[PDB]
Amino acid sequence: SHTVKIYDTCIGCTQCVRACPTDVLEMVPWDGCKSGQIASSPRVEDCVGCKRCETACPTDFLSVRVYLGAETTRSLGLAY
Amino acid sequence: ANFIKPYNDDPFVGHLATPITSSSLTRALLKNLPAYRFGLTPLLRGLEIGLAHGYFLIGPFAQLGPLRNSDIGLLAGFLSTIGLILILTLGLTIYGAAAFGQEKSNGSELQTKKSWDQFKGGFFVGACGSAGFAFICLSSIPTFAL
Amino acid sequence: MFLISWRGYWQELIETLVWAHERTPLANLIRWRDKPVALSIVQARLVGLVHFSVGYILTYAAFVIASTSGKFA
Amino acid sequence: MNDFQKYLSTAPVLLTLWMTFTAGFIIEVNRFFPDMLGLY
Amino acid sequence: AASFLPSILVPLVGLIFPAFSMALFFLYVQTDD
Amino acid sequence: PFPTFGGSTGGWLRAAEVEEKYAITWTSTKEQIFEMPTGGAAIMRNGENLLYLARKEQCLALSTQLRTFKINDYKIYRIFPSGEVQYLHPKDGVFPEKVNPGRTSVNSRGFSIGKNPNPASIKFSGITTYES
Amino acid sequence: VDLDYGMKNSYVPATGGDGGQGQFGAQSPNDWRVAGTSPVGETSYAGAADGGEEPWFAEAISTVSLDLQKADETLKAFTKDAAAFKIEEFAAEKPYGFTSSDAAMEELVGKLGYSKFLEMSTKQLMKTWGT
Amino acid sequence: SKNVQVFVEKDAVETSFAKWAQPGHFSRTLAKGPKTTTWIWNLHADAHDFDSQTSSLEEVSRKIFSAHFGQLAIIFLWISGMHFHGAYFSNYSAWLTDPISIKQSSQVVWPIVGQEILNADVGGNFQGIQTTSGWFQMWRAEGITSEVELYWTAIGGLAMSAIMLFAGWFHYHKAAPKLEWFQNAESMMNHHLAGLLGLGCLSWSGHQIHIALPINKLLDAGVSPQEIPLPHEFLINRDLMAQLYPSFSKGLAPFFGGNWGEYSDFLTFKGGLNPVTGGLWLSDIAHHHLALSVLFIIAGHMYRTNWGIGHNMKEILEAHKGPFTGEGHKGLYEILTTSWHAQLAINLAMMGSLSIIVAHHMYAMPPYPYLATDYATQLSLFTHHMWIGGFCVVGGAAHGAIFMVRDYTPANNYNNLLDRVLRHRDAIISHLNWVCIFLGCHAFGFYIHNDTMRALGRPQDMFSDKAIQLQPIFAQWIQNIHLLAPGTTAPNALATTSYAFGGDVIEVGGKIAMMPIKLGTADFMVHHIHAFTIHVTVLILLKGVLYARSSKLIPDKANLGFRFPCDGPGRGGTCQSSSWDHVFLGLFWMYNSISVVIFHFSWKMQSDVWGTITPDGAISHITGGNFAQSSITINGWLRDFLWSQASQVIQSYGSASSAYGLIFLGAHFIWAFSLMFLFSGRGYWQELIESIVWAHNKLNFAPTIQPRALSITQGRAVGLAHYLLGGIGTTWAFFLARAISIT
Ligand code: CLA
Ligand code: CLA
Ligand code: CLA
Ligand code: CLA
Ligand code: CLA
Ligand code: CLA
Ligand SMILES: CC1=C(/C=C/C(C)=C/C=C/C(C)=C/C=C/C=C(C)/C=C/C=C(C)/C=C/C2=C(C)CCCC2(C)C)C(C)(C)CCC1
Ligand SMILES: CC1=C(C/C=C(\C)CCC[C@H](C)CCC[C@H](C)CCCC(C)C)C(=O)c2ccccc2C1=O
Ligand code: SF4
Repeated sequence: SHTVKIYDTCIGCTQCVRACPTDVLEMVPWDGCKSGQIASSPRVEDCVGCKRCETACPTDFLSVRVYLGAETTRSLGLAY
Repeated sequence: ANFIKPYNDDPFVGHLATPITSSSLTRALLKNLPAYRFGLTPLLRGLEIGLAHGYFLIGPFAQLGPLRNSDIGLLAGFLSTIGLILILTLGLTIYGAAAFGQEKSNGSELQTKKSWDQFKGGFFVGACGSAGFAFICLSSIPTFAL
Repeated sequence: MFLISWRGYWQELIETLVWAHERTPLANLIRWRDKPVALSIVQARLVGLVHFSVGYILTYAAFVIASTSGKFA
Repeated sequence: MNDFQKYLSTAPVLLTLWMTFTAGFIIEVNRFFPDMLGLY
Repeated sequence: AASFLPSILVPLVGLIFPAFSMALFFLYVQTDD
Repeated sequence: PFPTFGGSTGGWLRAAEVEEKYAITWTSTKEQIFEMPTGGAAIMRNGENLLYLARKEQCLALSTQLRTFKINDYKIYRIFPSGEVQYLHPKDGVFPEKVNPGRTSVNSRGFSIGKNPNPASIKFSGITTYES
Repeated sequence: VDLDYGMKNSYVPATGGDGGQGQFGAQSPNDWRVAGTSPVGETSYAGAADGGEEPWFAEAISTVSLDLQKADETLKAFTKDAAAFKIEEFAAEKPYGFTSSDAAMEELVGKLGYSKFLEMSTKQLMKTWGT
Repeated sequence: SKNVQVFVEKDAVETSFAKWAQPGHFSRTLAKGPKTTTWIWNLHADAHDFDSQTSSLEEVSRKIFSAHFGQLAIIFLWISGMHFHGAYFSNYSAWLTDPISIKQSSQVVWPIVGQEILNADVGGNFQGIQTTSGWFQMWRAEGITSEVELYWTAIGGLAMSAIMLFAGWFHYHKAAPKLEWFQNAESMMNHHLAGLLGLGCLSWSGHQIHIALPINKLLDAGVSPQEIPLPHEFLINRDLMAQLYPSFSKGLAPFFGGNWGEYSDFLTFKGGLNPVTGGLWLSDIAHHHLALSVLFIIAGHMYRTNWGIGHNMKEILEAHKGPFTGEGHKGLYEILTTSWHAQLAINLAMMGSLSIIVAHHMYAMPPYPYLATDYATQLSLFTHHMWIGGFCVVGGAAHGAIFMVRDYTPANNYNNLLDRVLRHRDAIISHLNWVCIFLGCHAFGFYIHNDTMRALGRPQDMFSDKAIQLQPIFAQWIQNIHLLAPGTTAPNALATTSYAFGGDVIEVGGKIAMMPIKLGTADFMVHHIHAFTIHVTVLILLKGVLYARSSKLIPDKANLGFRFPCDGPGRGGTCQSSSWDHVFLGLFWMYNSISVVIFHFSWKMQSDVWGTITPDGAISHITGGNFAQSSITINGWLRDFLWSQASQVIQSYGSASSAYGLIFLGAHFIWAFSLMFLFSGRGYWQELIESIVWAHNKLNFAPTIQPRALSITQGRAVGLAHYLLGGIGTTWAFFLARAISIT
């Protein structure tokens, strides 16, 4: 459904993965930052488009960007 | 005593067993209604439903329509009812096409194309005929006086 | 209505209506093939602007015509 | 005193006082020189 | 007579035509080619 | 192993029976009252507990509440109409907020957000700048 | 367990503007567009639940559930690869008197259950398997 | 020891001006300092939210008690000013002598900039603004007579204001009560229901029986105000009272004995309205308060305190449970004794509801001398109290929601009434939605149907008293019941409680005070519209309370708070999903509801009640009875009401009513101004600000407190505020200007 992309400016603060309401983001090993960790979006099929993740990023400009797109039952948050 | 319990003993389903939802009265009435009754063929189900709805529809038009005070008011009311029945029948036809498709197999399941078509046909006949019956009845009203 | 009221409120209300239709006997027989949902953010803006615009033009159109014709014609 | 003066130095308070003064002087000018649409 | 045309066409244009058109659109948007 | 609840009109609907359904499980050391996302209050059982919901978010919301009770053994599954089940969370056994060796990066662009291509350049291509 | 059951759906990702099937598929294999209620003694949604004497509330009769025993299997299957990576690393770090990966797994999971096994660092594992 | 005791902490907070110089001290976040303009706005928006400023109920409670003293002080100063202005800037004396001709005025404008035009020739060799609050009538009923007395009550008011302010300081800085003291509901109710209300009524009855009644009788008879004996004289010389009421001769002997009948001279159940003044008989009012006093005092002895006898509210609440309601009312006591928001909800709703009742009962049964004939005052009071009520009711709902989000605890509420309500919320909201649609389609449809029919030249097909008719049969029936009550179901009464139900036309000064108000098809149509408006308001507000903590869309709304902008652009859009936003939308509907009600009052009265009657029986209503056949269509309201009754404001220039014209225009402007906040978004504004800041920077200067755009929530608030001010303001001027003329 929606598209979430992570950029090299990430600092591995883990704040984004701790804010997702649907477990779409994970922290994976990396060497480009001091923390030695980067964020990934393995399960974008469950993204609802809340953008809470973006609100949590501390980088000058979001290192995590959510681009809204095709809509499915899951993305539209339909319990019915 | 608790008169409200989880439906079907499932504490997580979105429904509750209230006196209104599950009382002998409600169960009995719904079981014997033409729509859910057992044994009725698709055509007969439609017929009963149509007979019921056509009889009460002639009233509103006949007593409150544009030509209510005219001598031909009842006739006009009948025509108006027939028009409404046609509109509703179009809806039924269209619904069936979209919901069921083009070729069916199960058969005798109100929820199939063939069965739905039969159901629709019954409704039309029953409704129009019922409206006609009301016309005959409303032509001369009994005072039931001895 | 479309301009001041936004989606959240309406979406929640529509959800309740869905529950009702699915739980009301007789009507349960008929069901939708396109899930009922609230209008989108941009859609509401467009719908509202159109309603505002159409009303704006129509009301003045009547005034400019009836006032002029009613007095000088 | 020092603290109270600081409160009196807050933005809202100072604005009100200044505007009251400005309004007053304008009103007073019109009281003594009234009805002017030009410098005579 | 042409004078009768207003009373024969208006009923069709404002009632029959719109209905069939709407029905067709519904059938078109509810179909899965 | 269902927790003690008296029922609500905010439970699951047909989609749960014809499209897809979810389920969360956890273990408790005491019987305590929690608030369910559907609406209302329920009492968990002293031991295993299972509850069904219609959305993953509803399940994960409850997990947050569970963490307050110091319960961190929750598991979430998706049950399809045919009976197939998918284990969803914690997927690898380790919560996502904790780096676990063995997880690969996905959807990562190796440049600042400002280095994406210009829209005009990719015209009549079908791709987007952020996917280019 | 068909780990691809969800992925095997009718959804077809579009060119641009779609994340894709993701990790567990984007949509249910089954179509939600089923029919409505049916008369007593009839069924509508294919493998639907008979409403008995209350066909009007048939949709409220659950037929989809999770077997606790089956639940264990799905947990193991979907986390098989992770377990493999974990044990592999443990093996690489010169295990004391090592035997076979599988054997080690059984021994290491006999203790520390399975969930605990998945959440333990190779170092902790080696300490645990010192014996 | 004793269950009910007084616990107070001495010297709790030091009095100093240090915190005054540290704006934002109350908040941890704001205290750090200003970095953007948002800090300024937040300072003012979080000033009185004590729950967020402290985590101890005792502290929050202490602040509330003291803050209340502050409001009381302000109220006292307000009343004091009014009496003073009525002593030094009014024509009360002249009006007192000739109430029918002289017009009430208590405000005078300085002769600056032609504003003097606003000083009208009210009468009595006096020029000022015609006030419409009804002070003169009240003072006459009390028996003021002089302006010296008004001065003294003003001084008393100032003194009282000071005492209250001291009390606030004292009970917060020097003697602050502890939480245990506050949590004594039974005692509080006993004291407030027997002391505040019971003793209050009894005391008032004393004034009315010994001072007001006698003086007013003399005034009505014709005695010149100067010739009426001073109040103290009546209190001392029993003989004087005996002359007026021939029972004081017997003294209090009849009272101690059981012969209360002898006091029938001043305690009566006459009913109806005094023919001379057009107001309720004071004798009846005196008996009213006396009777109420006894009732309240008795009621104040129902709850247990420190002597065993009495009721414990907890026990009463818990016992009331049934087969369909689980644990029943268990848990409510704790909620109402541990949550200020919950208490405010109930109290605020009831207070607002009372105001609406006051509005209805105070016009049908005019309570003051020479009030009914003053159409301006009557209209002003009805509308004023109708509004105050609407706001308060919506406020109750708001605080109810704040409770659910901040104080509700699942543990303390298991299978109680509250829990069960939140467990079938979908059903409640779904049904109410339908009810609203049903009512709205049918009620408003009637009007649209009629408009179409009249325009198509088919008047015989309209829903009118001359065609298809929809008569209010039930209401017509109740009216008859009330009309025939005197002498039957109410044997000892002498007349109808109100002439509205039926009776004769009471006229004072050639003007109609009250007349039977009849109900027909038009009334049916409007009443049902009122139902629709109120029902929709409840839907929005109730939905907010029930879905405050969670929803299918946002399962964790509680954590987000009571006032969050949204959850995001996802889920199709989650804008305005907070409970605060529901209150925001509810206020708009409350505005609509009240507006229609006040308009109904204005047109109905000016058409079927108010007017003049000749010496013989010829009644000429102000508008001429147009309500019956014109209020059945929307065009009628636009033409026969708004367009026609607005001729006064639009033509007020050059007169003492010019102010209303200017305000009418100003209000329209503010209403429109608000629409820019209600339709736009923060994004556009923030970007515009960026460009503007560029200019300032280009000239080497820019504020350190970086300029930022108003928050999403504040934008909505600013819009609603201006919208309400503008709309209400417009009607305010419209009504007042029209009323001045009709009077
Ligand atoms: C004149 C402007 C206007 C109108 C007509 C409406 C209409 C409505 N608002 Mg609304 N609203 C408005 C302005 C308006 N709003 C504004 C400015 C705001 C901002 C505060 C809101 C905020 C708002 C909220 C927050 C809520 C509403 C709700 C409602 C609905 C009430 C239910 C009802 O009576 O249905 C009847 C609707 C009618 C328009 C009646 C007239 C229609 C005819 C006369 C009846 C017969 C027509 C028939 C059905 C079809 C004819 C066929 C042919 C014409 C094609 C209704 C749709 C409530 C709602 O949805 O709950 C139900 C609700 O919660 N409004
Ligand atoms: C919504 C309010 C409303 C109502 C009640 C009416 C009523 C009426 N209109 Mg009118 N009209 C309205 C709005 C309304 N109008 C609006 C908004 C417009 C503008 C578009 C018009 C334009 C209009 C025209 C142009 C004409 C009328 C006409 C009529 C009359 C014919 C009635 C008819 O044929 O209905 C038929 C009704 C039905 C078939 C069904 C009625 C609904 C049923 C009774 C509900 C039953 C519910 C049931 C109790 C549920 C429980 C069941 C359980 C116990 C088993 C009637 C007096 C005609 C006329 O002669 O005027 C007098 C006419 O020519 N109307
Ligand atoms: C151009 C479009 C058009 C036309 C020609 C008409 C024509 C008519 N309308 Mg009307 N209407 C329209 C649009 C139109 N309407 C719209 C858009 C609305 C919504 C606002 C309404 C709402 C409306 C109401 C509420 C009412 C009418 C009524 C009437 C009838 C009054 C005259 C008469 O003798 O009644 C007396 C009636 C008769 C003599 C009966 C005539 C025979 C009927 C019409 C046969 C209909 C069969 C038709 C083929 C079925 C359609 C099939 C479908 C596939 C299209 C007349 C037939 C009134 C009426 O009585 O309705 C019937 C009435 O109450 N109209
Ligand atoms: C509800 C309270 C109330 C209200 C609304 C009014 C309103 C009015 N009174 Mg009135 N009055 C009141 C109570 C009230 N009074 C009381 C209780 C008394 C008894 C003391 C009086 C005694 C009184 C007299 C004796 C007179 C008025 C007059 C007036 C009119 C002119 C007001 C004025 O001075 O303008 C001009 C305003 C000023 C000169 C004040 C200057 C503005 C100050 C400096 C701004 C405030 C500074 C700010 C708070 C700084 C903050 C510091 C921080 C510590 C808080 C006006 C209609 C006058 C009038 O009608 O004359 C015809 C007049 O002569 N009143
Ligand atoms: C019989 C005793 C008594 C009386 C008269 C009151 C009266 C009042 N209480 Mg109260 N209270 C009492 C006992 C009493 N309480 C007890 C025992 C408790 C503890 C359980 C409380 C706890 C309490 C709280 C927690 C609060 C109140 C509040 C209030 C006020 C409500 C606002 C109102 O109606 O304004 C009416 C206003 C007036 C009538 C103005 C006059 C007020 C003075 C104080 C009356 C005192 C008597 C007076 C001097 C007459 C003496 C008679 C003499 C002339 C012969 C009101 C003044 C609220 C408030 O706002 O307090 C500030 C509030 O929050 N009370
Ligand atoms: C008994 C009355 C009463 C009391 C004690 C409270 C108390 C409270 N309310 Mg509440 N409320 C009430 C009535 C009341 N309310 C009513 C009637 C409504 C419906 C409109 C509301 C709606 C409401 C909302 C929606 C919210 C509160 C909140 C709050 C809390 C913080 C208030 C705050 O931010 O202070 C600061 C106070 C202000 C900034 C108000 C200043 C006045 C503004 C600027 C409007 C002035 C209009 C003015 C009269 C127009 C003059 C025109 C002229 C210029 C020409 C506090 C516990 C807030 C909260 O967070 O609760 C926890 C919150 O979100 N209340
Ligand atoms: C309220 C209520 C109720 C209900 C009621 C109702 C709702 C009723 C209805 C009724 C109805 C609604 C009925 C109907 C009827 C119908 C009819 C009776 C019909 C008939 C028809 C016929 C007989 C035939 C026709 C025809 C045809 C078929 C075709 C051909 C032609 C002809 C004509 C032959 C009761 C009492 C139960 C109880 C209480 C509650
Ligand atoms: C009322 C309202 C709705 C609900 C309005 C709805 C659902 C409109 C429904 C009625 C319209 C007329 C569609 C009805 C179409 C018919 C069912 C026929 C369709 C036939 C198809 C073939 C097209 C929103 O979704 C919304 C979203 C965001 C901000 C404000 C609002 C808002 O104010
Ligand atoms: S937009 Fe929401 S669901 Fe998607 S990754 Fe961010 S927080 Fe998770």
